[PDB]
This record gives sequence, structure tokens and C-alpha cells, in this order.
Amino acid sequence: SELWYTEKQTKNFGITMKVNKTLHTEQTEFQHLEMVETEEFGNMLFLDGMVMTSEKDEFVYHEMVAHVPLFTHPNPEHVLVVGGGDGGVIREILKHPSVKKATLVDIDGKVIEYSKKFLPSIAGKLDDPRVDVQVDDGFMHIAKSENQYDVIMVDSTEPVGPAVNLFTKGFYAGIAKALKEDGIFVAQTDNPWFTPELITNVQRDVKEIFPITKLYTANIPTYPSGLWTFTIGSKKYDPLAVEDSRFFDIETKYYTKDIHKAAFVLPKFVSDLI
Amino acid sequence: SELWYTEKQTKNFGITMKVNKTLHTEQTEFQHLEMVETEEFGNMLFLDGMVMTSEKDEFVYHEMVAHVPLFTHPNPEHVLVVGGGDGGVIREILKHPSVKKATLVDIDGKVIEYSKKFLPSIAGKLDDPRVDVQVDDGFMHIAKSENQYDVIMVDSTEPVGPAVNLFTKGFYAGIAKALKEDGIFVAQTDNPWFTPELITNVQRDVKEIFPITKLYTANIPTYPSGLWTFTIGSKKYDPLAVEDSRFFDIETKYYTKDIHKAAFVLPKFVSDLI
Amino acid sequence: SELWYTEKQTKNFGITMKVNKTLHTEQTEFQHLEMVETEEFGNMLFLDGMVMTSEKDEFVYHEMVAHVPLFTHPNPEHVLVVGGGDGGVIREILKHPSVKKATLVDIDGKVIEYSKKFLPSIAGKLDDPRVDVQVDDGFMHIAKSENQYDVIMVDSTEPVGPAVNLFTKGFYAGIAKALKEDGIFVAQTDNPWFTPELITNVQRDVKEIFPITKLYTANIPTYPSGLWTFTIGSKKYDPLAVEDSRFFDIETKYYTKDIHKAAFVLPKFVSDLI
Amino acid sequence: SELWYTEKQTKNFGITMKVNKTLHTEQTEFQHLEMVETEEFGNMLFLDGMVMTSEKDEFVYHEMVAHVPLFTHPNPEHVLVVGGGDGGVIREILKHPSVKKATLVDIDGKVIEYSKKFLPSIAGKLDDPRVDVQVDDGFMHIAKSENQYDVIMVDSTEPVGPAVNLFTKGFYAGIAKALKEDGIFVAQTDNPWFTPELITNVQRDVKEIFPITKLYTANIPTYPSGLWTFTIGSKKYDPLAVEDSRFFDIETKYYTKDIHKAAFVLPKFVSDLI
Repeated sequence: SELWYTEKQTKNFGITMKVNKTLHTEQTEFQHLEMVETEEFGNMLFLDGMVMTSEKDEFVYHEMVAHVPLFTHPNPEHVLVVGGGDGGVIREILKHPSVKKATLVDIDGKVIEYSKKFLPSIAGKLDDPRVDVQVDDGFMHIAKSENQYDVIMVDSTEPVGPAVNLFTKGFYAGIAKALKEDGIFVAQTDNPWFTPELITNVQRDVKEIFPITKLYTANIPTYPSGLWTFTIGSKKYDPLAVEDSRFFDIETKYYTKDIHKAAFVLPKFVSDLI
Repeated sequence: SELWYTEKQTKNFGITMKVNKTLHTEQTEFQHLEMVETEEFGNMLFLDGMVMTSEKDEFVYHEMVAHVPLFTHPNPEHVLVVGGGDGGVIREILKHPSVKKATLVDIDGKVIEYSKKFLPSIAGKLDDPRVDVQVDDGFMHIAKSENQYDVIMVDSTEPVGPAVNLFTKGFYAGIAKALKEDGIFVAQTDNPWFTPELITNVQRDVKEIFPITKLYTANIPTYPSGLWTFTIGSKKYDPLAVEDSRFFDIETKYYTKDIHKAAFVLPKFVSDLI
Repeated sequence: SELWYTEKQTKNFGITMKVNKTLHTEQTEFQHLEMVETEEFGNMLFLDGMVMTSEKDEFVYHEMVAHVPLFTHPNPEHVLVVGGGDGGVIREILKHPSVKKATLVDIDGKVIEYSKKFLPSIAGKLDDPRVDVQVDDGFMHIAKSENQYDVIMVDSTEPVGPAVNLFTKGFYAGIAKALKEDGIFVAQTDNPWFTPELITNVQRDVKEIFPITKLYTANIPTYPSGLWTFTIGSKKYDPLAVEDSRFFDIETKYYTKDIHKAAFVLPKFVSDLI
Repeated sequence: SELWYTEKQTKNFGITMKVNKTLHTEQTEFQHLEMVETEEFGNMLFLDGMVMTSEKDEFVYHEMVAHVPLFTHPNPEHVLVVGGGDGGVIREILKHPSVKKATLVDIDGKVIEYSKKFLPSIAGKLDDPRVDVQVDDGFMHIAKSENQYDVIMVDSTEPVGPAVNLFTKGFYAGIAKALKEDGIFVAQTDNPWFTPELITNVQRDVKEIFPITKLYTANIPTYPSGLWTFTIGSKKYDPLAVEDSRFFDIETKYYTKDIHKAAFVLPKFVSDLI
């Protein structure tokens, strides 16, 4: 059996996964959903031909997107996840007792449906009382929020649909508006090997509105280049100033209080981008 | 043109590079040598179907294998590189003034020959007076050395051919014998996602003979999983105790005095292996 | 979406089909069954990683295996299909009014099951009163038959399991035994580009027992090289001597009374094999 | 070594050849030339990512394009090959003593150059005194010819560049003009599985100007579907009326006097196209 799913992460480079069978294939109003069972990583979800998560390595992205900003915040209580259909970031947010309510907003309800069905270990906490799942825009949702959230984790850094975010460089100012006075927001910002421009631009644009703008790193083997990047915009708390007593035992497979600080130590060529 | 070179890094997973043309293809006494021109990474050298280096990302491996142990050592003067045919580690070793002589030992002279020819930016320093290039075993060379080297960077951790290294768990004790009383040695020790057993075993076996045994990390996009691992066996100096004044300006694209320490902060699942 | 199924028809050459989703994947007592939906050919069935049929091109094999021997026979009434799980040859056999009963014998009932389910246009006639489907050996079945069939269409030319066919070069003499005095048998005998030896051997071995041994051709785009070969062993009727009045209107997409004769005109290099 | 060259003969289907090394890669004024050494077929030439010929199967195309029209003609003496850079059709034309002069016109001189160098068994006769090689347009050449040729074998059926062929449906009438009063022309016209429209259109357009318009077939394993098609436009001689005494011993590996007629017996679905 030679059934392989290939992702050309670049016109000239990519990864190829051996597939045992497809679990669900569907063209949505928004994208092409494909849950597949791979031999190497277990069930893997692809959106528009690109890898979203897999059972085997999903923990890196989910833990690093959630825990760095939550522990940076002295006491996160109201959190927003935009575009986290698979529910993985929500699963990690719930490990923080301080969180009163975690809202999840994703335009595609079919991502949530099939993740609950085929990625139970990732989407199994969406049914939790502390979670409020909403199938809606997300960018529209941020546009309509005013100092409601302590931490906001965002999927895409480029709004599509109602770009009511007409603030200068709209999006980031839109997020600042939705965040409380000492809010924090995180956005994945690709890899430094094939799309380094994105890191420079986002880093500069976010800095225009947040006094604290840092960039951290993590290894995701299923993502382009194996090195993923995250931009953290903070209004008041420095992620590198976290008090040791602030941490508490939490079950993770990647994140560590030390990794928390070490993820901000960038390889020379990556610092050069900012 | 759809000419692609695929490396099945696992029976069920791999990377695929678009190739413009092959530069040199030859079956050696030792291995299958293939220099190829890739569109994404420039010239790339493959040995027995596996990626060795490429012009675009070679700097990570070369810098992290060389600089971590050299700066850990208060004053490296006599260094040995076993298996560094492409000459990249030698190129980095020469950036340290303290180095009086750097010996390179590789069984395949054809790797050295074609790297000089197609990877000039990597092999261009092998003609330097401070370098002594020897086309010979390497394991036999270590077996026949007695406290001659300050730092020894090793390619493979498993000796083939004359396994005269009959010391208990031979190899490492063989290396301790070739090293000076305060010597340091480094050996790449694969990735933690597909061959985690190797990290556990090497880490344990090296610890049996060196008082200091640490494991550090680096991102190599062309290597399995994007996260590569390195084992450092030290007889006296701690890589995490390097004095700030010890560092000096050196031209690198990845390595940093901070990366030096941060590379030893392991993701939770990786620490679990040791 | 870059999900492709590749068949290395040779260690150095093959075809690659874009897949939309898998329909059924199962490891049987006998083989690895994989029904898949391809974008180019519709549903396609693979057995042990090799293409069996597809909705788009199945007609060539089914028509040429069935019609050449049936029309060569002045009046076929009792026909046997060994290994025709997908029911395609049976579908074609039923277009001949003279056929009183068509027996289908296949070891894997799961091939019949899933072909009925996903290849209805091919397996839809297996429920016909004139058909007798038996999930059993096939070679054992031929070994236990004595002048019962007018025409026998065989899948593999090499018996596995009880090789009770101990007649000199057993199989063909076993088939002659199962055939009536003026019986005819047909067996696909691969392509002349990558496995030409098989054509020489079979042609010679069949000739040892049947006075008439011819080889005919057909284009199957999903099979190795695009040119497939069929061996016809006849005890009395010459496929090239068919009377014009013998033919009658029959619905086909490939086979023609003229193709009937033209399929036996071999390219120079193919004649050289026999 | 897993270096493979894939040709997506359709967005959803293709063939993949294992490559040992590239021989020559060059971007020409006209196209992307790639001579490559494959393990399965020997040296293979690709133009714009599509297979042109290979040492192993080149004989089919070359023989069937040449010999069918030459033997159909009672006495071919002046022959034109448009776009036969590799020189294979020329090699076959020279097997006919009646041919006084064979003109070859190809826009890309580099195809001729590298075919002579890497495909000697195909291009080795272009240095023959009876051959007149011209690196020039081809369509311009046909536009400027007036009853000069007995047989004209054409590469593409769609003129590019100076479309001075303004005759009704220009091209074919342009060819009739270049042909002598009893001339014959042949043009490959793809396969019936993926581009059947082309066969219908060309067949109809050619019939508009030649009293005799037939379509013949041949198996080329390296071309889409394994079944290639050829359109023959004749002003007077019927390719199916060739006298037996007309043939003479000629060395070929595919073509045969019988194949000559059998190639015109089309599978039912192919007849349906015309």
C-alpha cells in the first residue's frame, strides 16, 4: 500500500506522510476538510491541503500557544481562542484554575464536529462548563469586543471578511481594544526559513501598539521547517519576568517553566528578522 | 520538471526536495555519494540516500557541534573531527584562535573531494595550515590516540571495522583515553521523535564514563523531525558554567552565547528520555 | 489536497493516481483490499498494492477476456470464471444468450462484497439467476472438474495452495481436464515490456497441451506499460477462423468483431517472445 | 537513492520514473530541455516536463510515424519531418531506398545537439548525406513550401508563431499545399482517454481537405494512457490498400506489414470519437 499525502510546504520542498485510510473528506463553506489516519502520527487533520494537527505531535502547538501567555499573566480569568476548532488550546487553558471562562470562536463548525469525533484526545474538553463554543467569524467577534479578555490566542494574523478593524494597522489595535488594560495576546507567526518576511512585519506592526512585543520558538515536526514562531503582544506583563512562585504543577509533554524562558532565546538568524 | 529526491526518514514519513540536476553520482568503496542541486537549499550532499548537508542550512549542525564544546573548554588547542568529510565543523573550529591544530579524519576521500568542488562554502577551509586532513578510519584513529585532544567531535556513536575499543562500553572509554585529562567530546545523537531509544542509551552509556553528560538541541530543517540532538561528555568543564568573559566576537548565523545555554533546556518529553 | 496512490509497477517505474478519499481498507485472510475513489478513474480497487480495476477503464479487460473466447466458441453454454471477484467478466458473459450458466469462483468473499458495494457498474450482475457465485479456492475447483465447461477464464496462471495439478506442467492439463472436448480457456499473461519471460513460458507450456495456442493484445491504461497480454488455449476452435455470421449485436466499449482478429496481430518484438 | 521524475499526464494521474542522474539540464529560447538517465528506460529526454523519447521505447513512435505513410506511398522520394529534433523519424525514413532526400526542420538546435550526444542510437543518422537538417520554424517552412514533398510527418497539429496558414482551417490546407498532388501527411494526435476532443476535431478538420483521413494506433508505454493515436491525411493512396509486393525487408522492432493494417482497427470507444 503506497498511499501518501504530501504537503508542498514550498513549491520546492515538503513532507510526505503514509496514509492508511481517510476518515472524513468534505468540502466546507469555508475550506477543504480532510481527517486522515496516518501510520506515523495517528489521525491528522488537513485544511486546504495543509497540516493542522495530528494525534502524535499536537501537544507542542497547543501547550506553547496557551501556557506561555497564561503564566505570563499574573491571573488569567477570561480567555478567547479565535480559530481553535480542534479544541486543543482550550484543553490546555482548562489546566489553569484561574480561568473562569474560555470562549472558543471558529467559523467552521465542521472542524469542531470532526475533531470531536476523530481527535477526541484534542477536542474532548469542548463540552466543559467553563467553555463557551461559538461557531462564528472570530475577527468579527474581536471587532465587537471591548476590554473583555485577559488573554486572546489568535490563529491568523490577517483578517478576512468584515475588516472593520480600521484602527491604524487595524488588527492589533482591534485586539488591544478587546483586551483588558493589562491584556496579552499571542499569534502564531510561521517559520523563519521560508516566510521570514512575516516575522519581521508582524513583529514591527505589533510593536506599534503593544509596549511589550517578543517572539518565541517551538519544534513542531509536522510544520514547515520544524521550527515554528509565536508573537506575544503584552500591554503590561513581561513573559521573561515571570515569578518562580507563579508556576504550579501542570501536566504537559513539551512546555516547562524553563522552556517558558528558553523559547525566547532566538538563533542568531532569527533575531536578525526582528 | 518534476524531479524530486525523497528521503523516507521513517518507513511512514519523509521529506521531498525538488532537484534541478545532479552534480555528482558515485558508488564509493564505503557509500553511495550523490551531490545534487536543489532549488530550495542549493547544493545538497546525500550519503546512502540520507541528507548530509546543503548550502542553505549547513550552518546549524556545523556551528552547534563545534562552538558548544569549544567555548565550554577554557582553552581548546588540539581538536579532532571524526567523519567530517564536508569540512564544515573544521570551518567553524578555525574561528577559535586558541586552536593550534584541528585534525580531520574521514574514511571516504571522495566526500572531501566533491565537497571541496561543490560545497566550497563548507569545505573551503580544509586547505588551511592549521588543518591536518587524513583519509583514514577514524574509529581506528581514536583507538590509537592517548590524551592528545582537548575536544573531539564525533560523527557516529557506533564503531564499525576494528572494534578494538574493548573498554567497558568501549567507545566512550576509548574517547576518554584519546582526550586530555580535562577533555570534552560531542556526538550527534539523532532526534527524539523517531529514534528516542538512541538518546536514552547513549546518554546512559556516556554517563558511565564522563562525570558531566548533558544533551543539547538545535533546529535542522533537513534532518528528521526538525529537532536534532547532541550529547556532550565532559571530564571537567560544565557547558552551562561558561564565564561570560570567555566568549569573544565570532561570526555565526545560529549559535549565540545565549543559544549556548538555551540549547540545553529540553522540552519535557525529551528530558524524560534521559 | 495531495493524496496520491502510487504503484511501482517495477522497482524503477510506476503510475500515480490522485485519490479523493478511501472507501474501504481491510486486511483480508488472503490479501490487502483497498477500494479508493480516484479523481481520474472513479472508484478503483487495489489488491496487495496493485491496481485491479477502476470504473473508468475496467471495460477493456472484462470485454477482451470474455468475448474473444466466447465468440471463438460456436456455442458456449457452461462457463467458469476463476478469480473474478469484481464480477466484470461475469457481466460480459451474460451478454451471450447461449450461456446457460456462468460459475464464478473466488477465494475472497470480501472482494465480491465490496465490489458489489462500490463497483456496482461492474459487480451488479452477480445476483443474476444464470450466475453461480462460489467463495472457494478456484484452483481446487478446476482440479475437481472433469469436462464440465466450454470456456474457462482464469486469473492467475500459477496455482497456490493444493497443487494437485500434478499432470505434466499440471495447470494447463488440469484445465484441459475441466474443459469439454472442444473447450477453450483464456489467461491474462502480463505485459511484454517488464515481464516478457512469462509470455514465453506460458505460451510454450500451454502449447504442450492445446493444439491451438495464440496470444492477443489490449490497451489497459491502468496496467503496467499500457499493453496487456492474453493467452488462449483451444482444443479445437481457432479464434481467427470465426464466421462473420457468428457475431451478433452486443453492447461493448472496446471489443469489436474486427478488434477480435486485430488483437492477435502482434508488434514485432512481441511475436519474438513466442 | 530515491530520485524520481514524475509527469502528471493529467492533474490527477501520471507516471514516475526512477532517475540515476541528470545528463543535461538547460532552459532554451524555446523550452526546458532535460536529458536524464533513467534506470528503467535508459536515457530519456523531457521537454517542458513532458516525456519526448527514451532509449528503451523510442522505436514505437519513430517506426509507426514513419513506416505507415512511407509504405502507403507507392514511391516516397522527398520527405519532410517537422519537429523531429531527436532524429528518430529520420533514422527510420532512411531505411527506405526510394527516399532521395529527407529534410528535418526543428526550431531548437539544442534538442538536436543533445540528442546526438545522449541519444546516439536515435540521432546518429542526422549526419547522413541524404538528410538536410535545418534549425528553423517548421510551420514557417510548411507555409513556404509548394508541392515539394511526397510525405510530411508533423509534430504538433497547432501552429505557433507566424500563422500565415490562413487557408480555411489553415494548417491542413497549408500542408496540402506543401505536399505533391498525391502526397500524404501524418500527425500524432494524442490519446483517446484524456484528450479525446483532439482526435474528434483533427479528424474532422483534416477530412475537410483530404479525401482520405484515417486514424491509427500504437502502444507507447511512456506516453499518456499507453495508447497513442496518429492521423493520416492522404490525397490519393489508401493506407489499407497497400499491395503485398510493396513491402520489402526492413529492420524494425514494432512495425510489421500486418501491424500496418491492424493499427487502423480501432477499439469501439475510439471509433466513436471520429
